[PDB]
Amino acid sequence: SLPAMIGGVYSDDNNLQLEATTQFRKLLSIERSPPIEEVIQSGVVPRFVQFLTREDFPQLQFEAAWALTNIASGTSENTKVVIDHGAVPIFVKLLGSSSDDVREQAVWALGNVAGDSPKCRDLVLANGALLPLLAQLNEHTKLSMLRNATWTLSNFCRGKPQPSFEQTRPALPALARLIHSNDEEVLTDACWALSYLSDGTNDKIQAVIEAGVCPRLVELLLHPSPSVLIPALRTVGNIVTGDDAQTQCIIDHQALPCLLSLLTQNLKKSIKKEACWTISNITAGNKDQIQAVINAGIIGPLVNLLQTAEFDIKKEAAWAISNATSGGSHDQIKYLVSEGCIKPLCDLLICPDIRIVTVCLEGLENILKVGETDKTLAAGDVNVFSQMIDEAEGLEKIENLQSHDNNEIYEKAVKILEAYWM
Amino acid sequence: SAVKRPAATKKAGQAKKKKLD
Repeated sequence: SLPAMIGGVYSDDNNLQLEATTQFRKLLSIERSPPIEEVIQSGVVPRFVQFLTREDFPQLQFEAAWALTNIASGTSENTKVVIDHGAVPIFVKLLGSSSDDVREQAVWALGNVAGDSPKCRDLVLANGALLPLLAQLNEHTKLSMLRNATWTLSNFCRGKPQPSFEQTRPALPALARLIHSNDEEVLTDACWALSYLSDGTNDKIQAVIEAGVCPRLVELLLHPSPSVLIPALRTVGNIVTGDDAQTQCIIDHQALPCLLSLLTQNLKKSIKKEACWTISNITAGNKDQIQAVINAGIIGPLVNLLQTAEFDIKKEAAWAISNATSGGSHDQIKYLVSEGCIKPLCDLLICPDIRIVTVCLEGLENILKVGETDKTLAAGDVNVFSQMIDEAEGLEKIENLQSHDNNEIYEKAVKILEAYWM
Repeated sequence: SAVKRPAATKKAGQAKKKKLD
């Protein structure tokens, strides 16, 4: 069986070559446990790479490109064999073939090489695969090509350390057009690619925003498929980690009522946790951005999550309420208190996460300054919010934080007690 | 404060895809 396939690919007869390349392809196209290792050991990989350059025989090109796609879909050691036989520059060249079938297979193959690791991803981009990949993207592009290329594009952006920004910047106009598709697969892969490009410094977020993605990304927060929603939510969340102007791009497109609906629907814990992290990066902004959070009606259900939800959700909801106390106005902080935020912030003071203790302590302190301003202005006998902290059992918790190992938590507790309980 | 916090959990699609047909 196999010594006839090797002889066929190693023969110089066009029909013998196509017959055994189809046989090798079929053997590599099997469901689970493909004999990729045995196909490599048969010494046929360099012949398939040679069969890629045969532009007078497009059927063999496609069969050889599909067999190499499946070898490149295995282990890193299998992907390296494809790289060592110089397939990467030949697949970039095959993106300019008269055959739609060869172009599509070359796109998949490069996606599989770029998918292996940041090193392999970097080799594909250094071989200039990005521009010709984007060149076969237009209004006459078939759905199968739109899906293969959008998935390859996501692999070009994928991994840590991230690719150079100048290297993935040409992708942004194409990705902004691809998120307008109604195909869930295209949407999933374009959202994944945008979640990678937006994960970083503010100069990256700025370019993502200038491509005009914010209105369509907000709409995608309401996509019924979680496959779309997960990278959509992550992209929105990465954009709002930028400056106030960058964060405003998302808020202007009614994202806050959309983010609220993710907190009130019967959704996965990981989706609610991400919505809370997103909201927290918005309450980390200016007084107008906090107002928009208040206006959307998020504070109420956020305070309930801060009190009743699973620890990972409570963590993000803690950062969201505390951020609002940090940048917020006097009357906004008071609105947070009237929505019942003091008790749940107090209850997380004995929490084993020192970061969360510090966040809730800062939130309670910010609230205390406001309560003090009300006392001074009205010549009152007591700080109303210091009474509420004591009623919520928060006072005894702050007094106990004087025994905490952490200096920052200790020094905070002492500073709070000296300024409000002497 | 307040400070903007980047994502601390790794979220990504499928690295490789095998062509079955």
